[PDB]
Amino acid sequence: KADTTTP
Amino acid sequence: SGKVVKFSYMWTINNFSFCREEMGEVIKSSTFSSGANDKLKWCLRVNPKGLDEESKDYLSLYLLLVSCPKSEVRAKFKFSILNAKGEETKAVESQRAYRFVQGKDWGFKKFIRRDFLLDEANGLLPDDKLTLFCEVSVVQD
Repeated sequence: KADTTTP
Repeated sequence: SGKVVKFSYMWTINNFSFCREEMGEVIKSSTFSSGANDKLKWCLRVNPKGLDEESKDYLSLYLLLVSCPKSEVRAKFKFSILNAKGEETKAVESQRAYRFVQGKDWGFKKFIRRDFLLDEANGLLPDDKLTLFCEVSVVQD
């Protein structure tokens, strides 16, 4: 699944 | 009206095998948008040698919302690489919609193996050009 580099 | 807005963006990086970015460094695309009246601006950001230690063997690829939205933004997205014929290959899809605020990114730290990409037999770096493809589907409240 997708990830993010911010909260 | 909340009508779903679909659009595609493509970006060619020259001399990709010679990019000097190391792990965690970023290449940024230009901004892009739909053909509607909202004028949300987006961009792509790519880590040629991975986001972090976990993805060190991968190209990492993210979609970011650049502009200031007037209401909540939820978007689905899909990334792929174009071969020399312009055909989409090695596609990876969000499947679900994700919430974007200004500055928020969503993507795949392990989008594609760097060693697979660099192998000329796979045809993903014609003339050492990397052409990335993104389709975005966005709904605004």
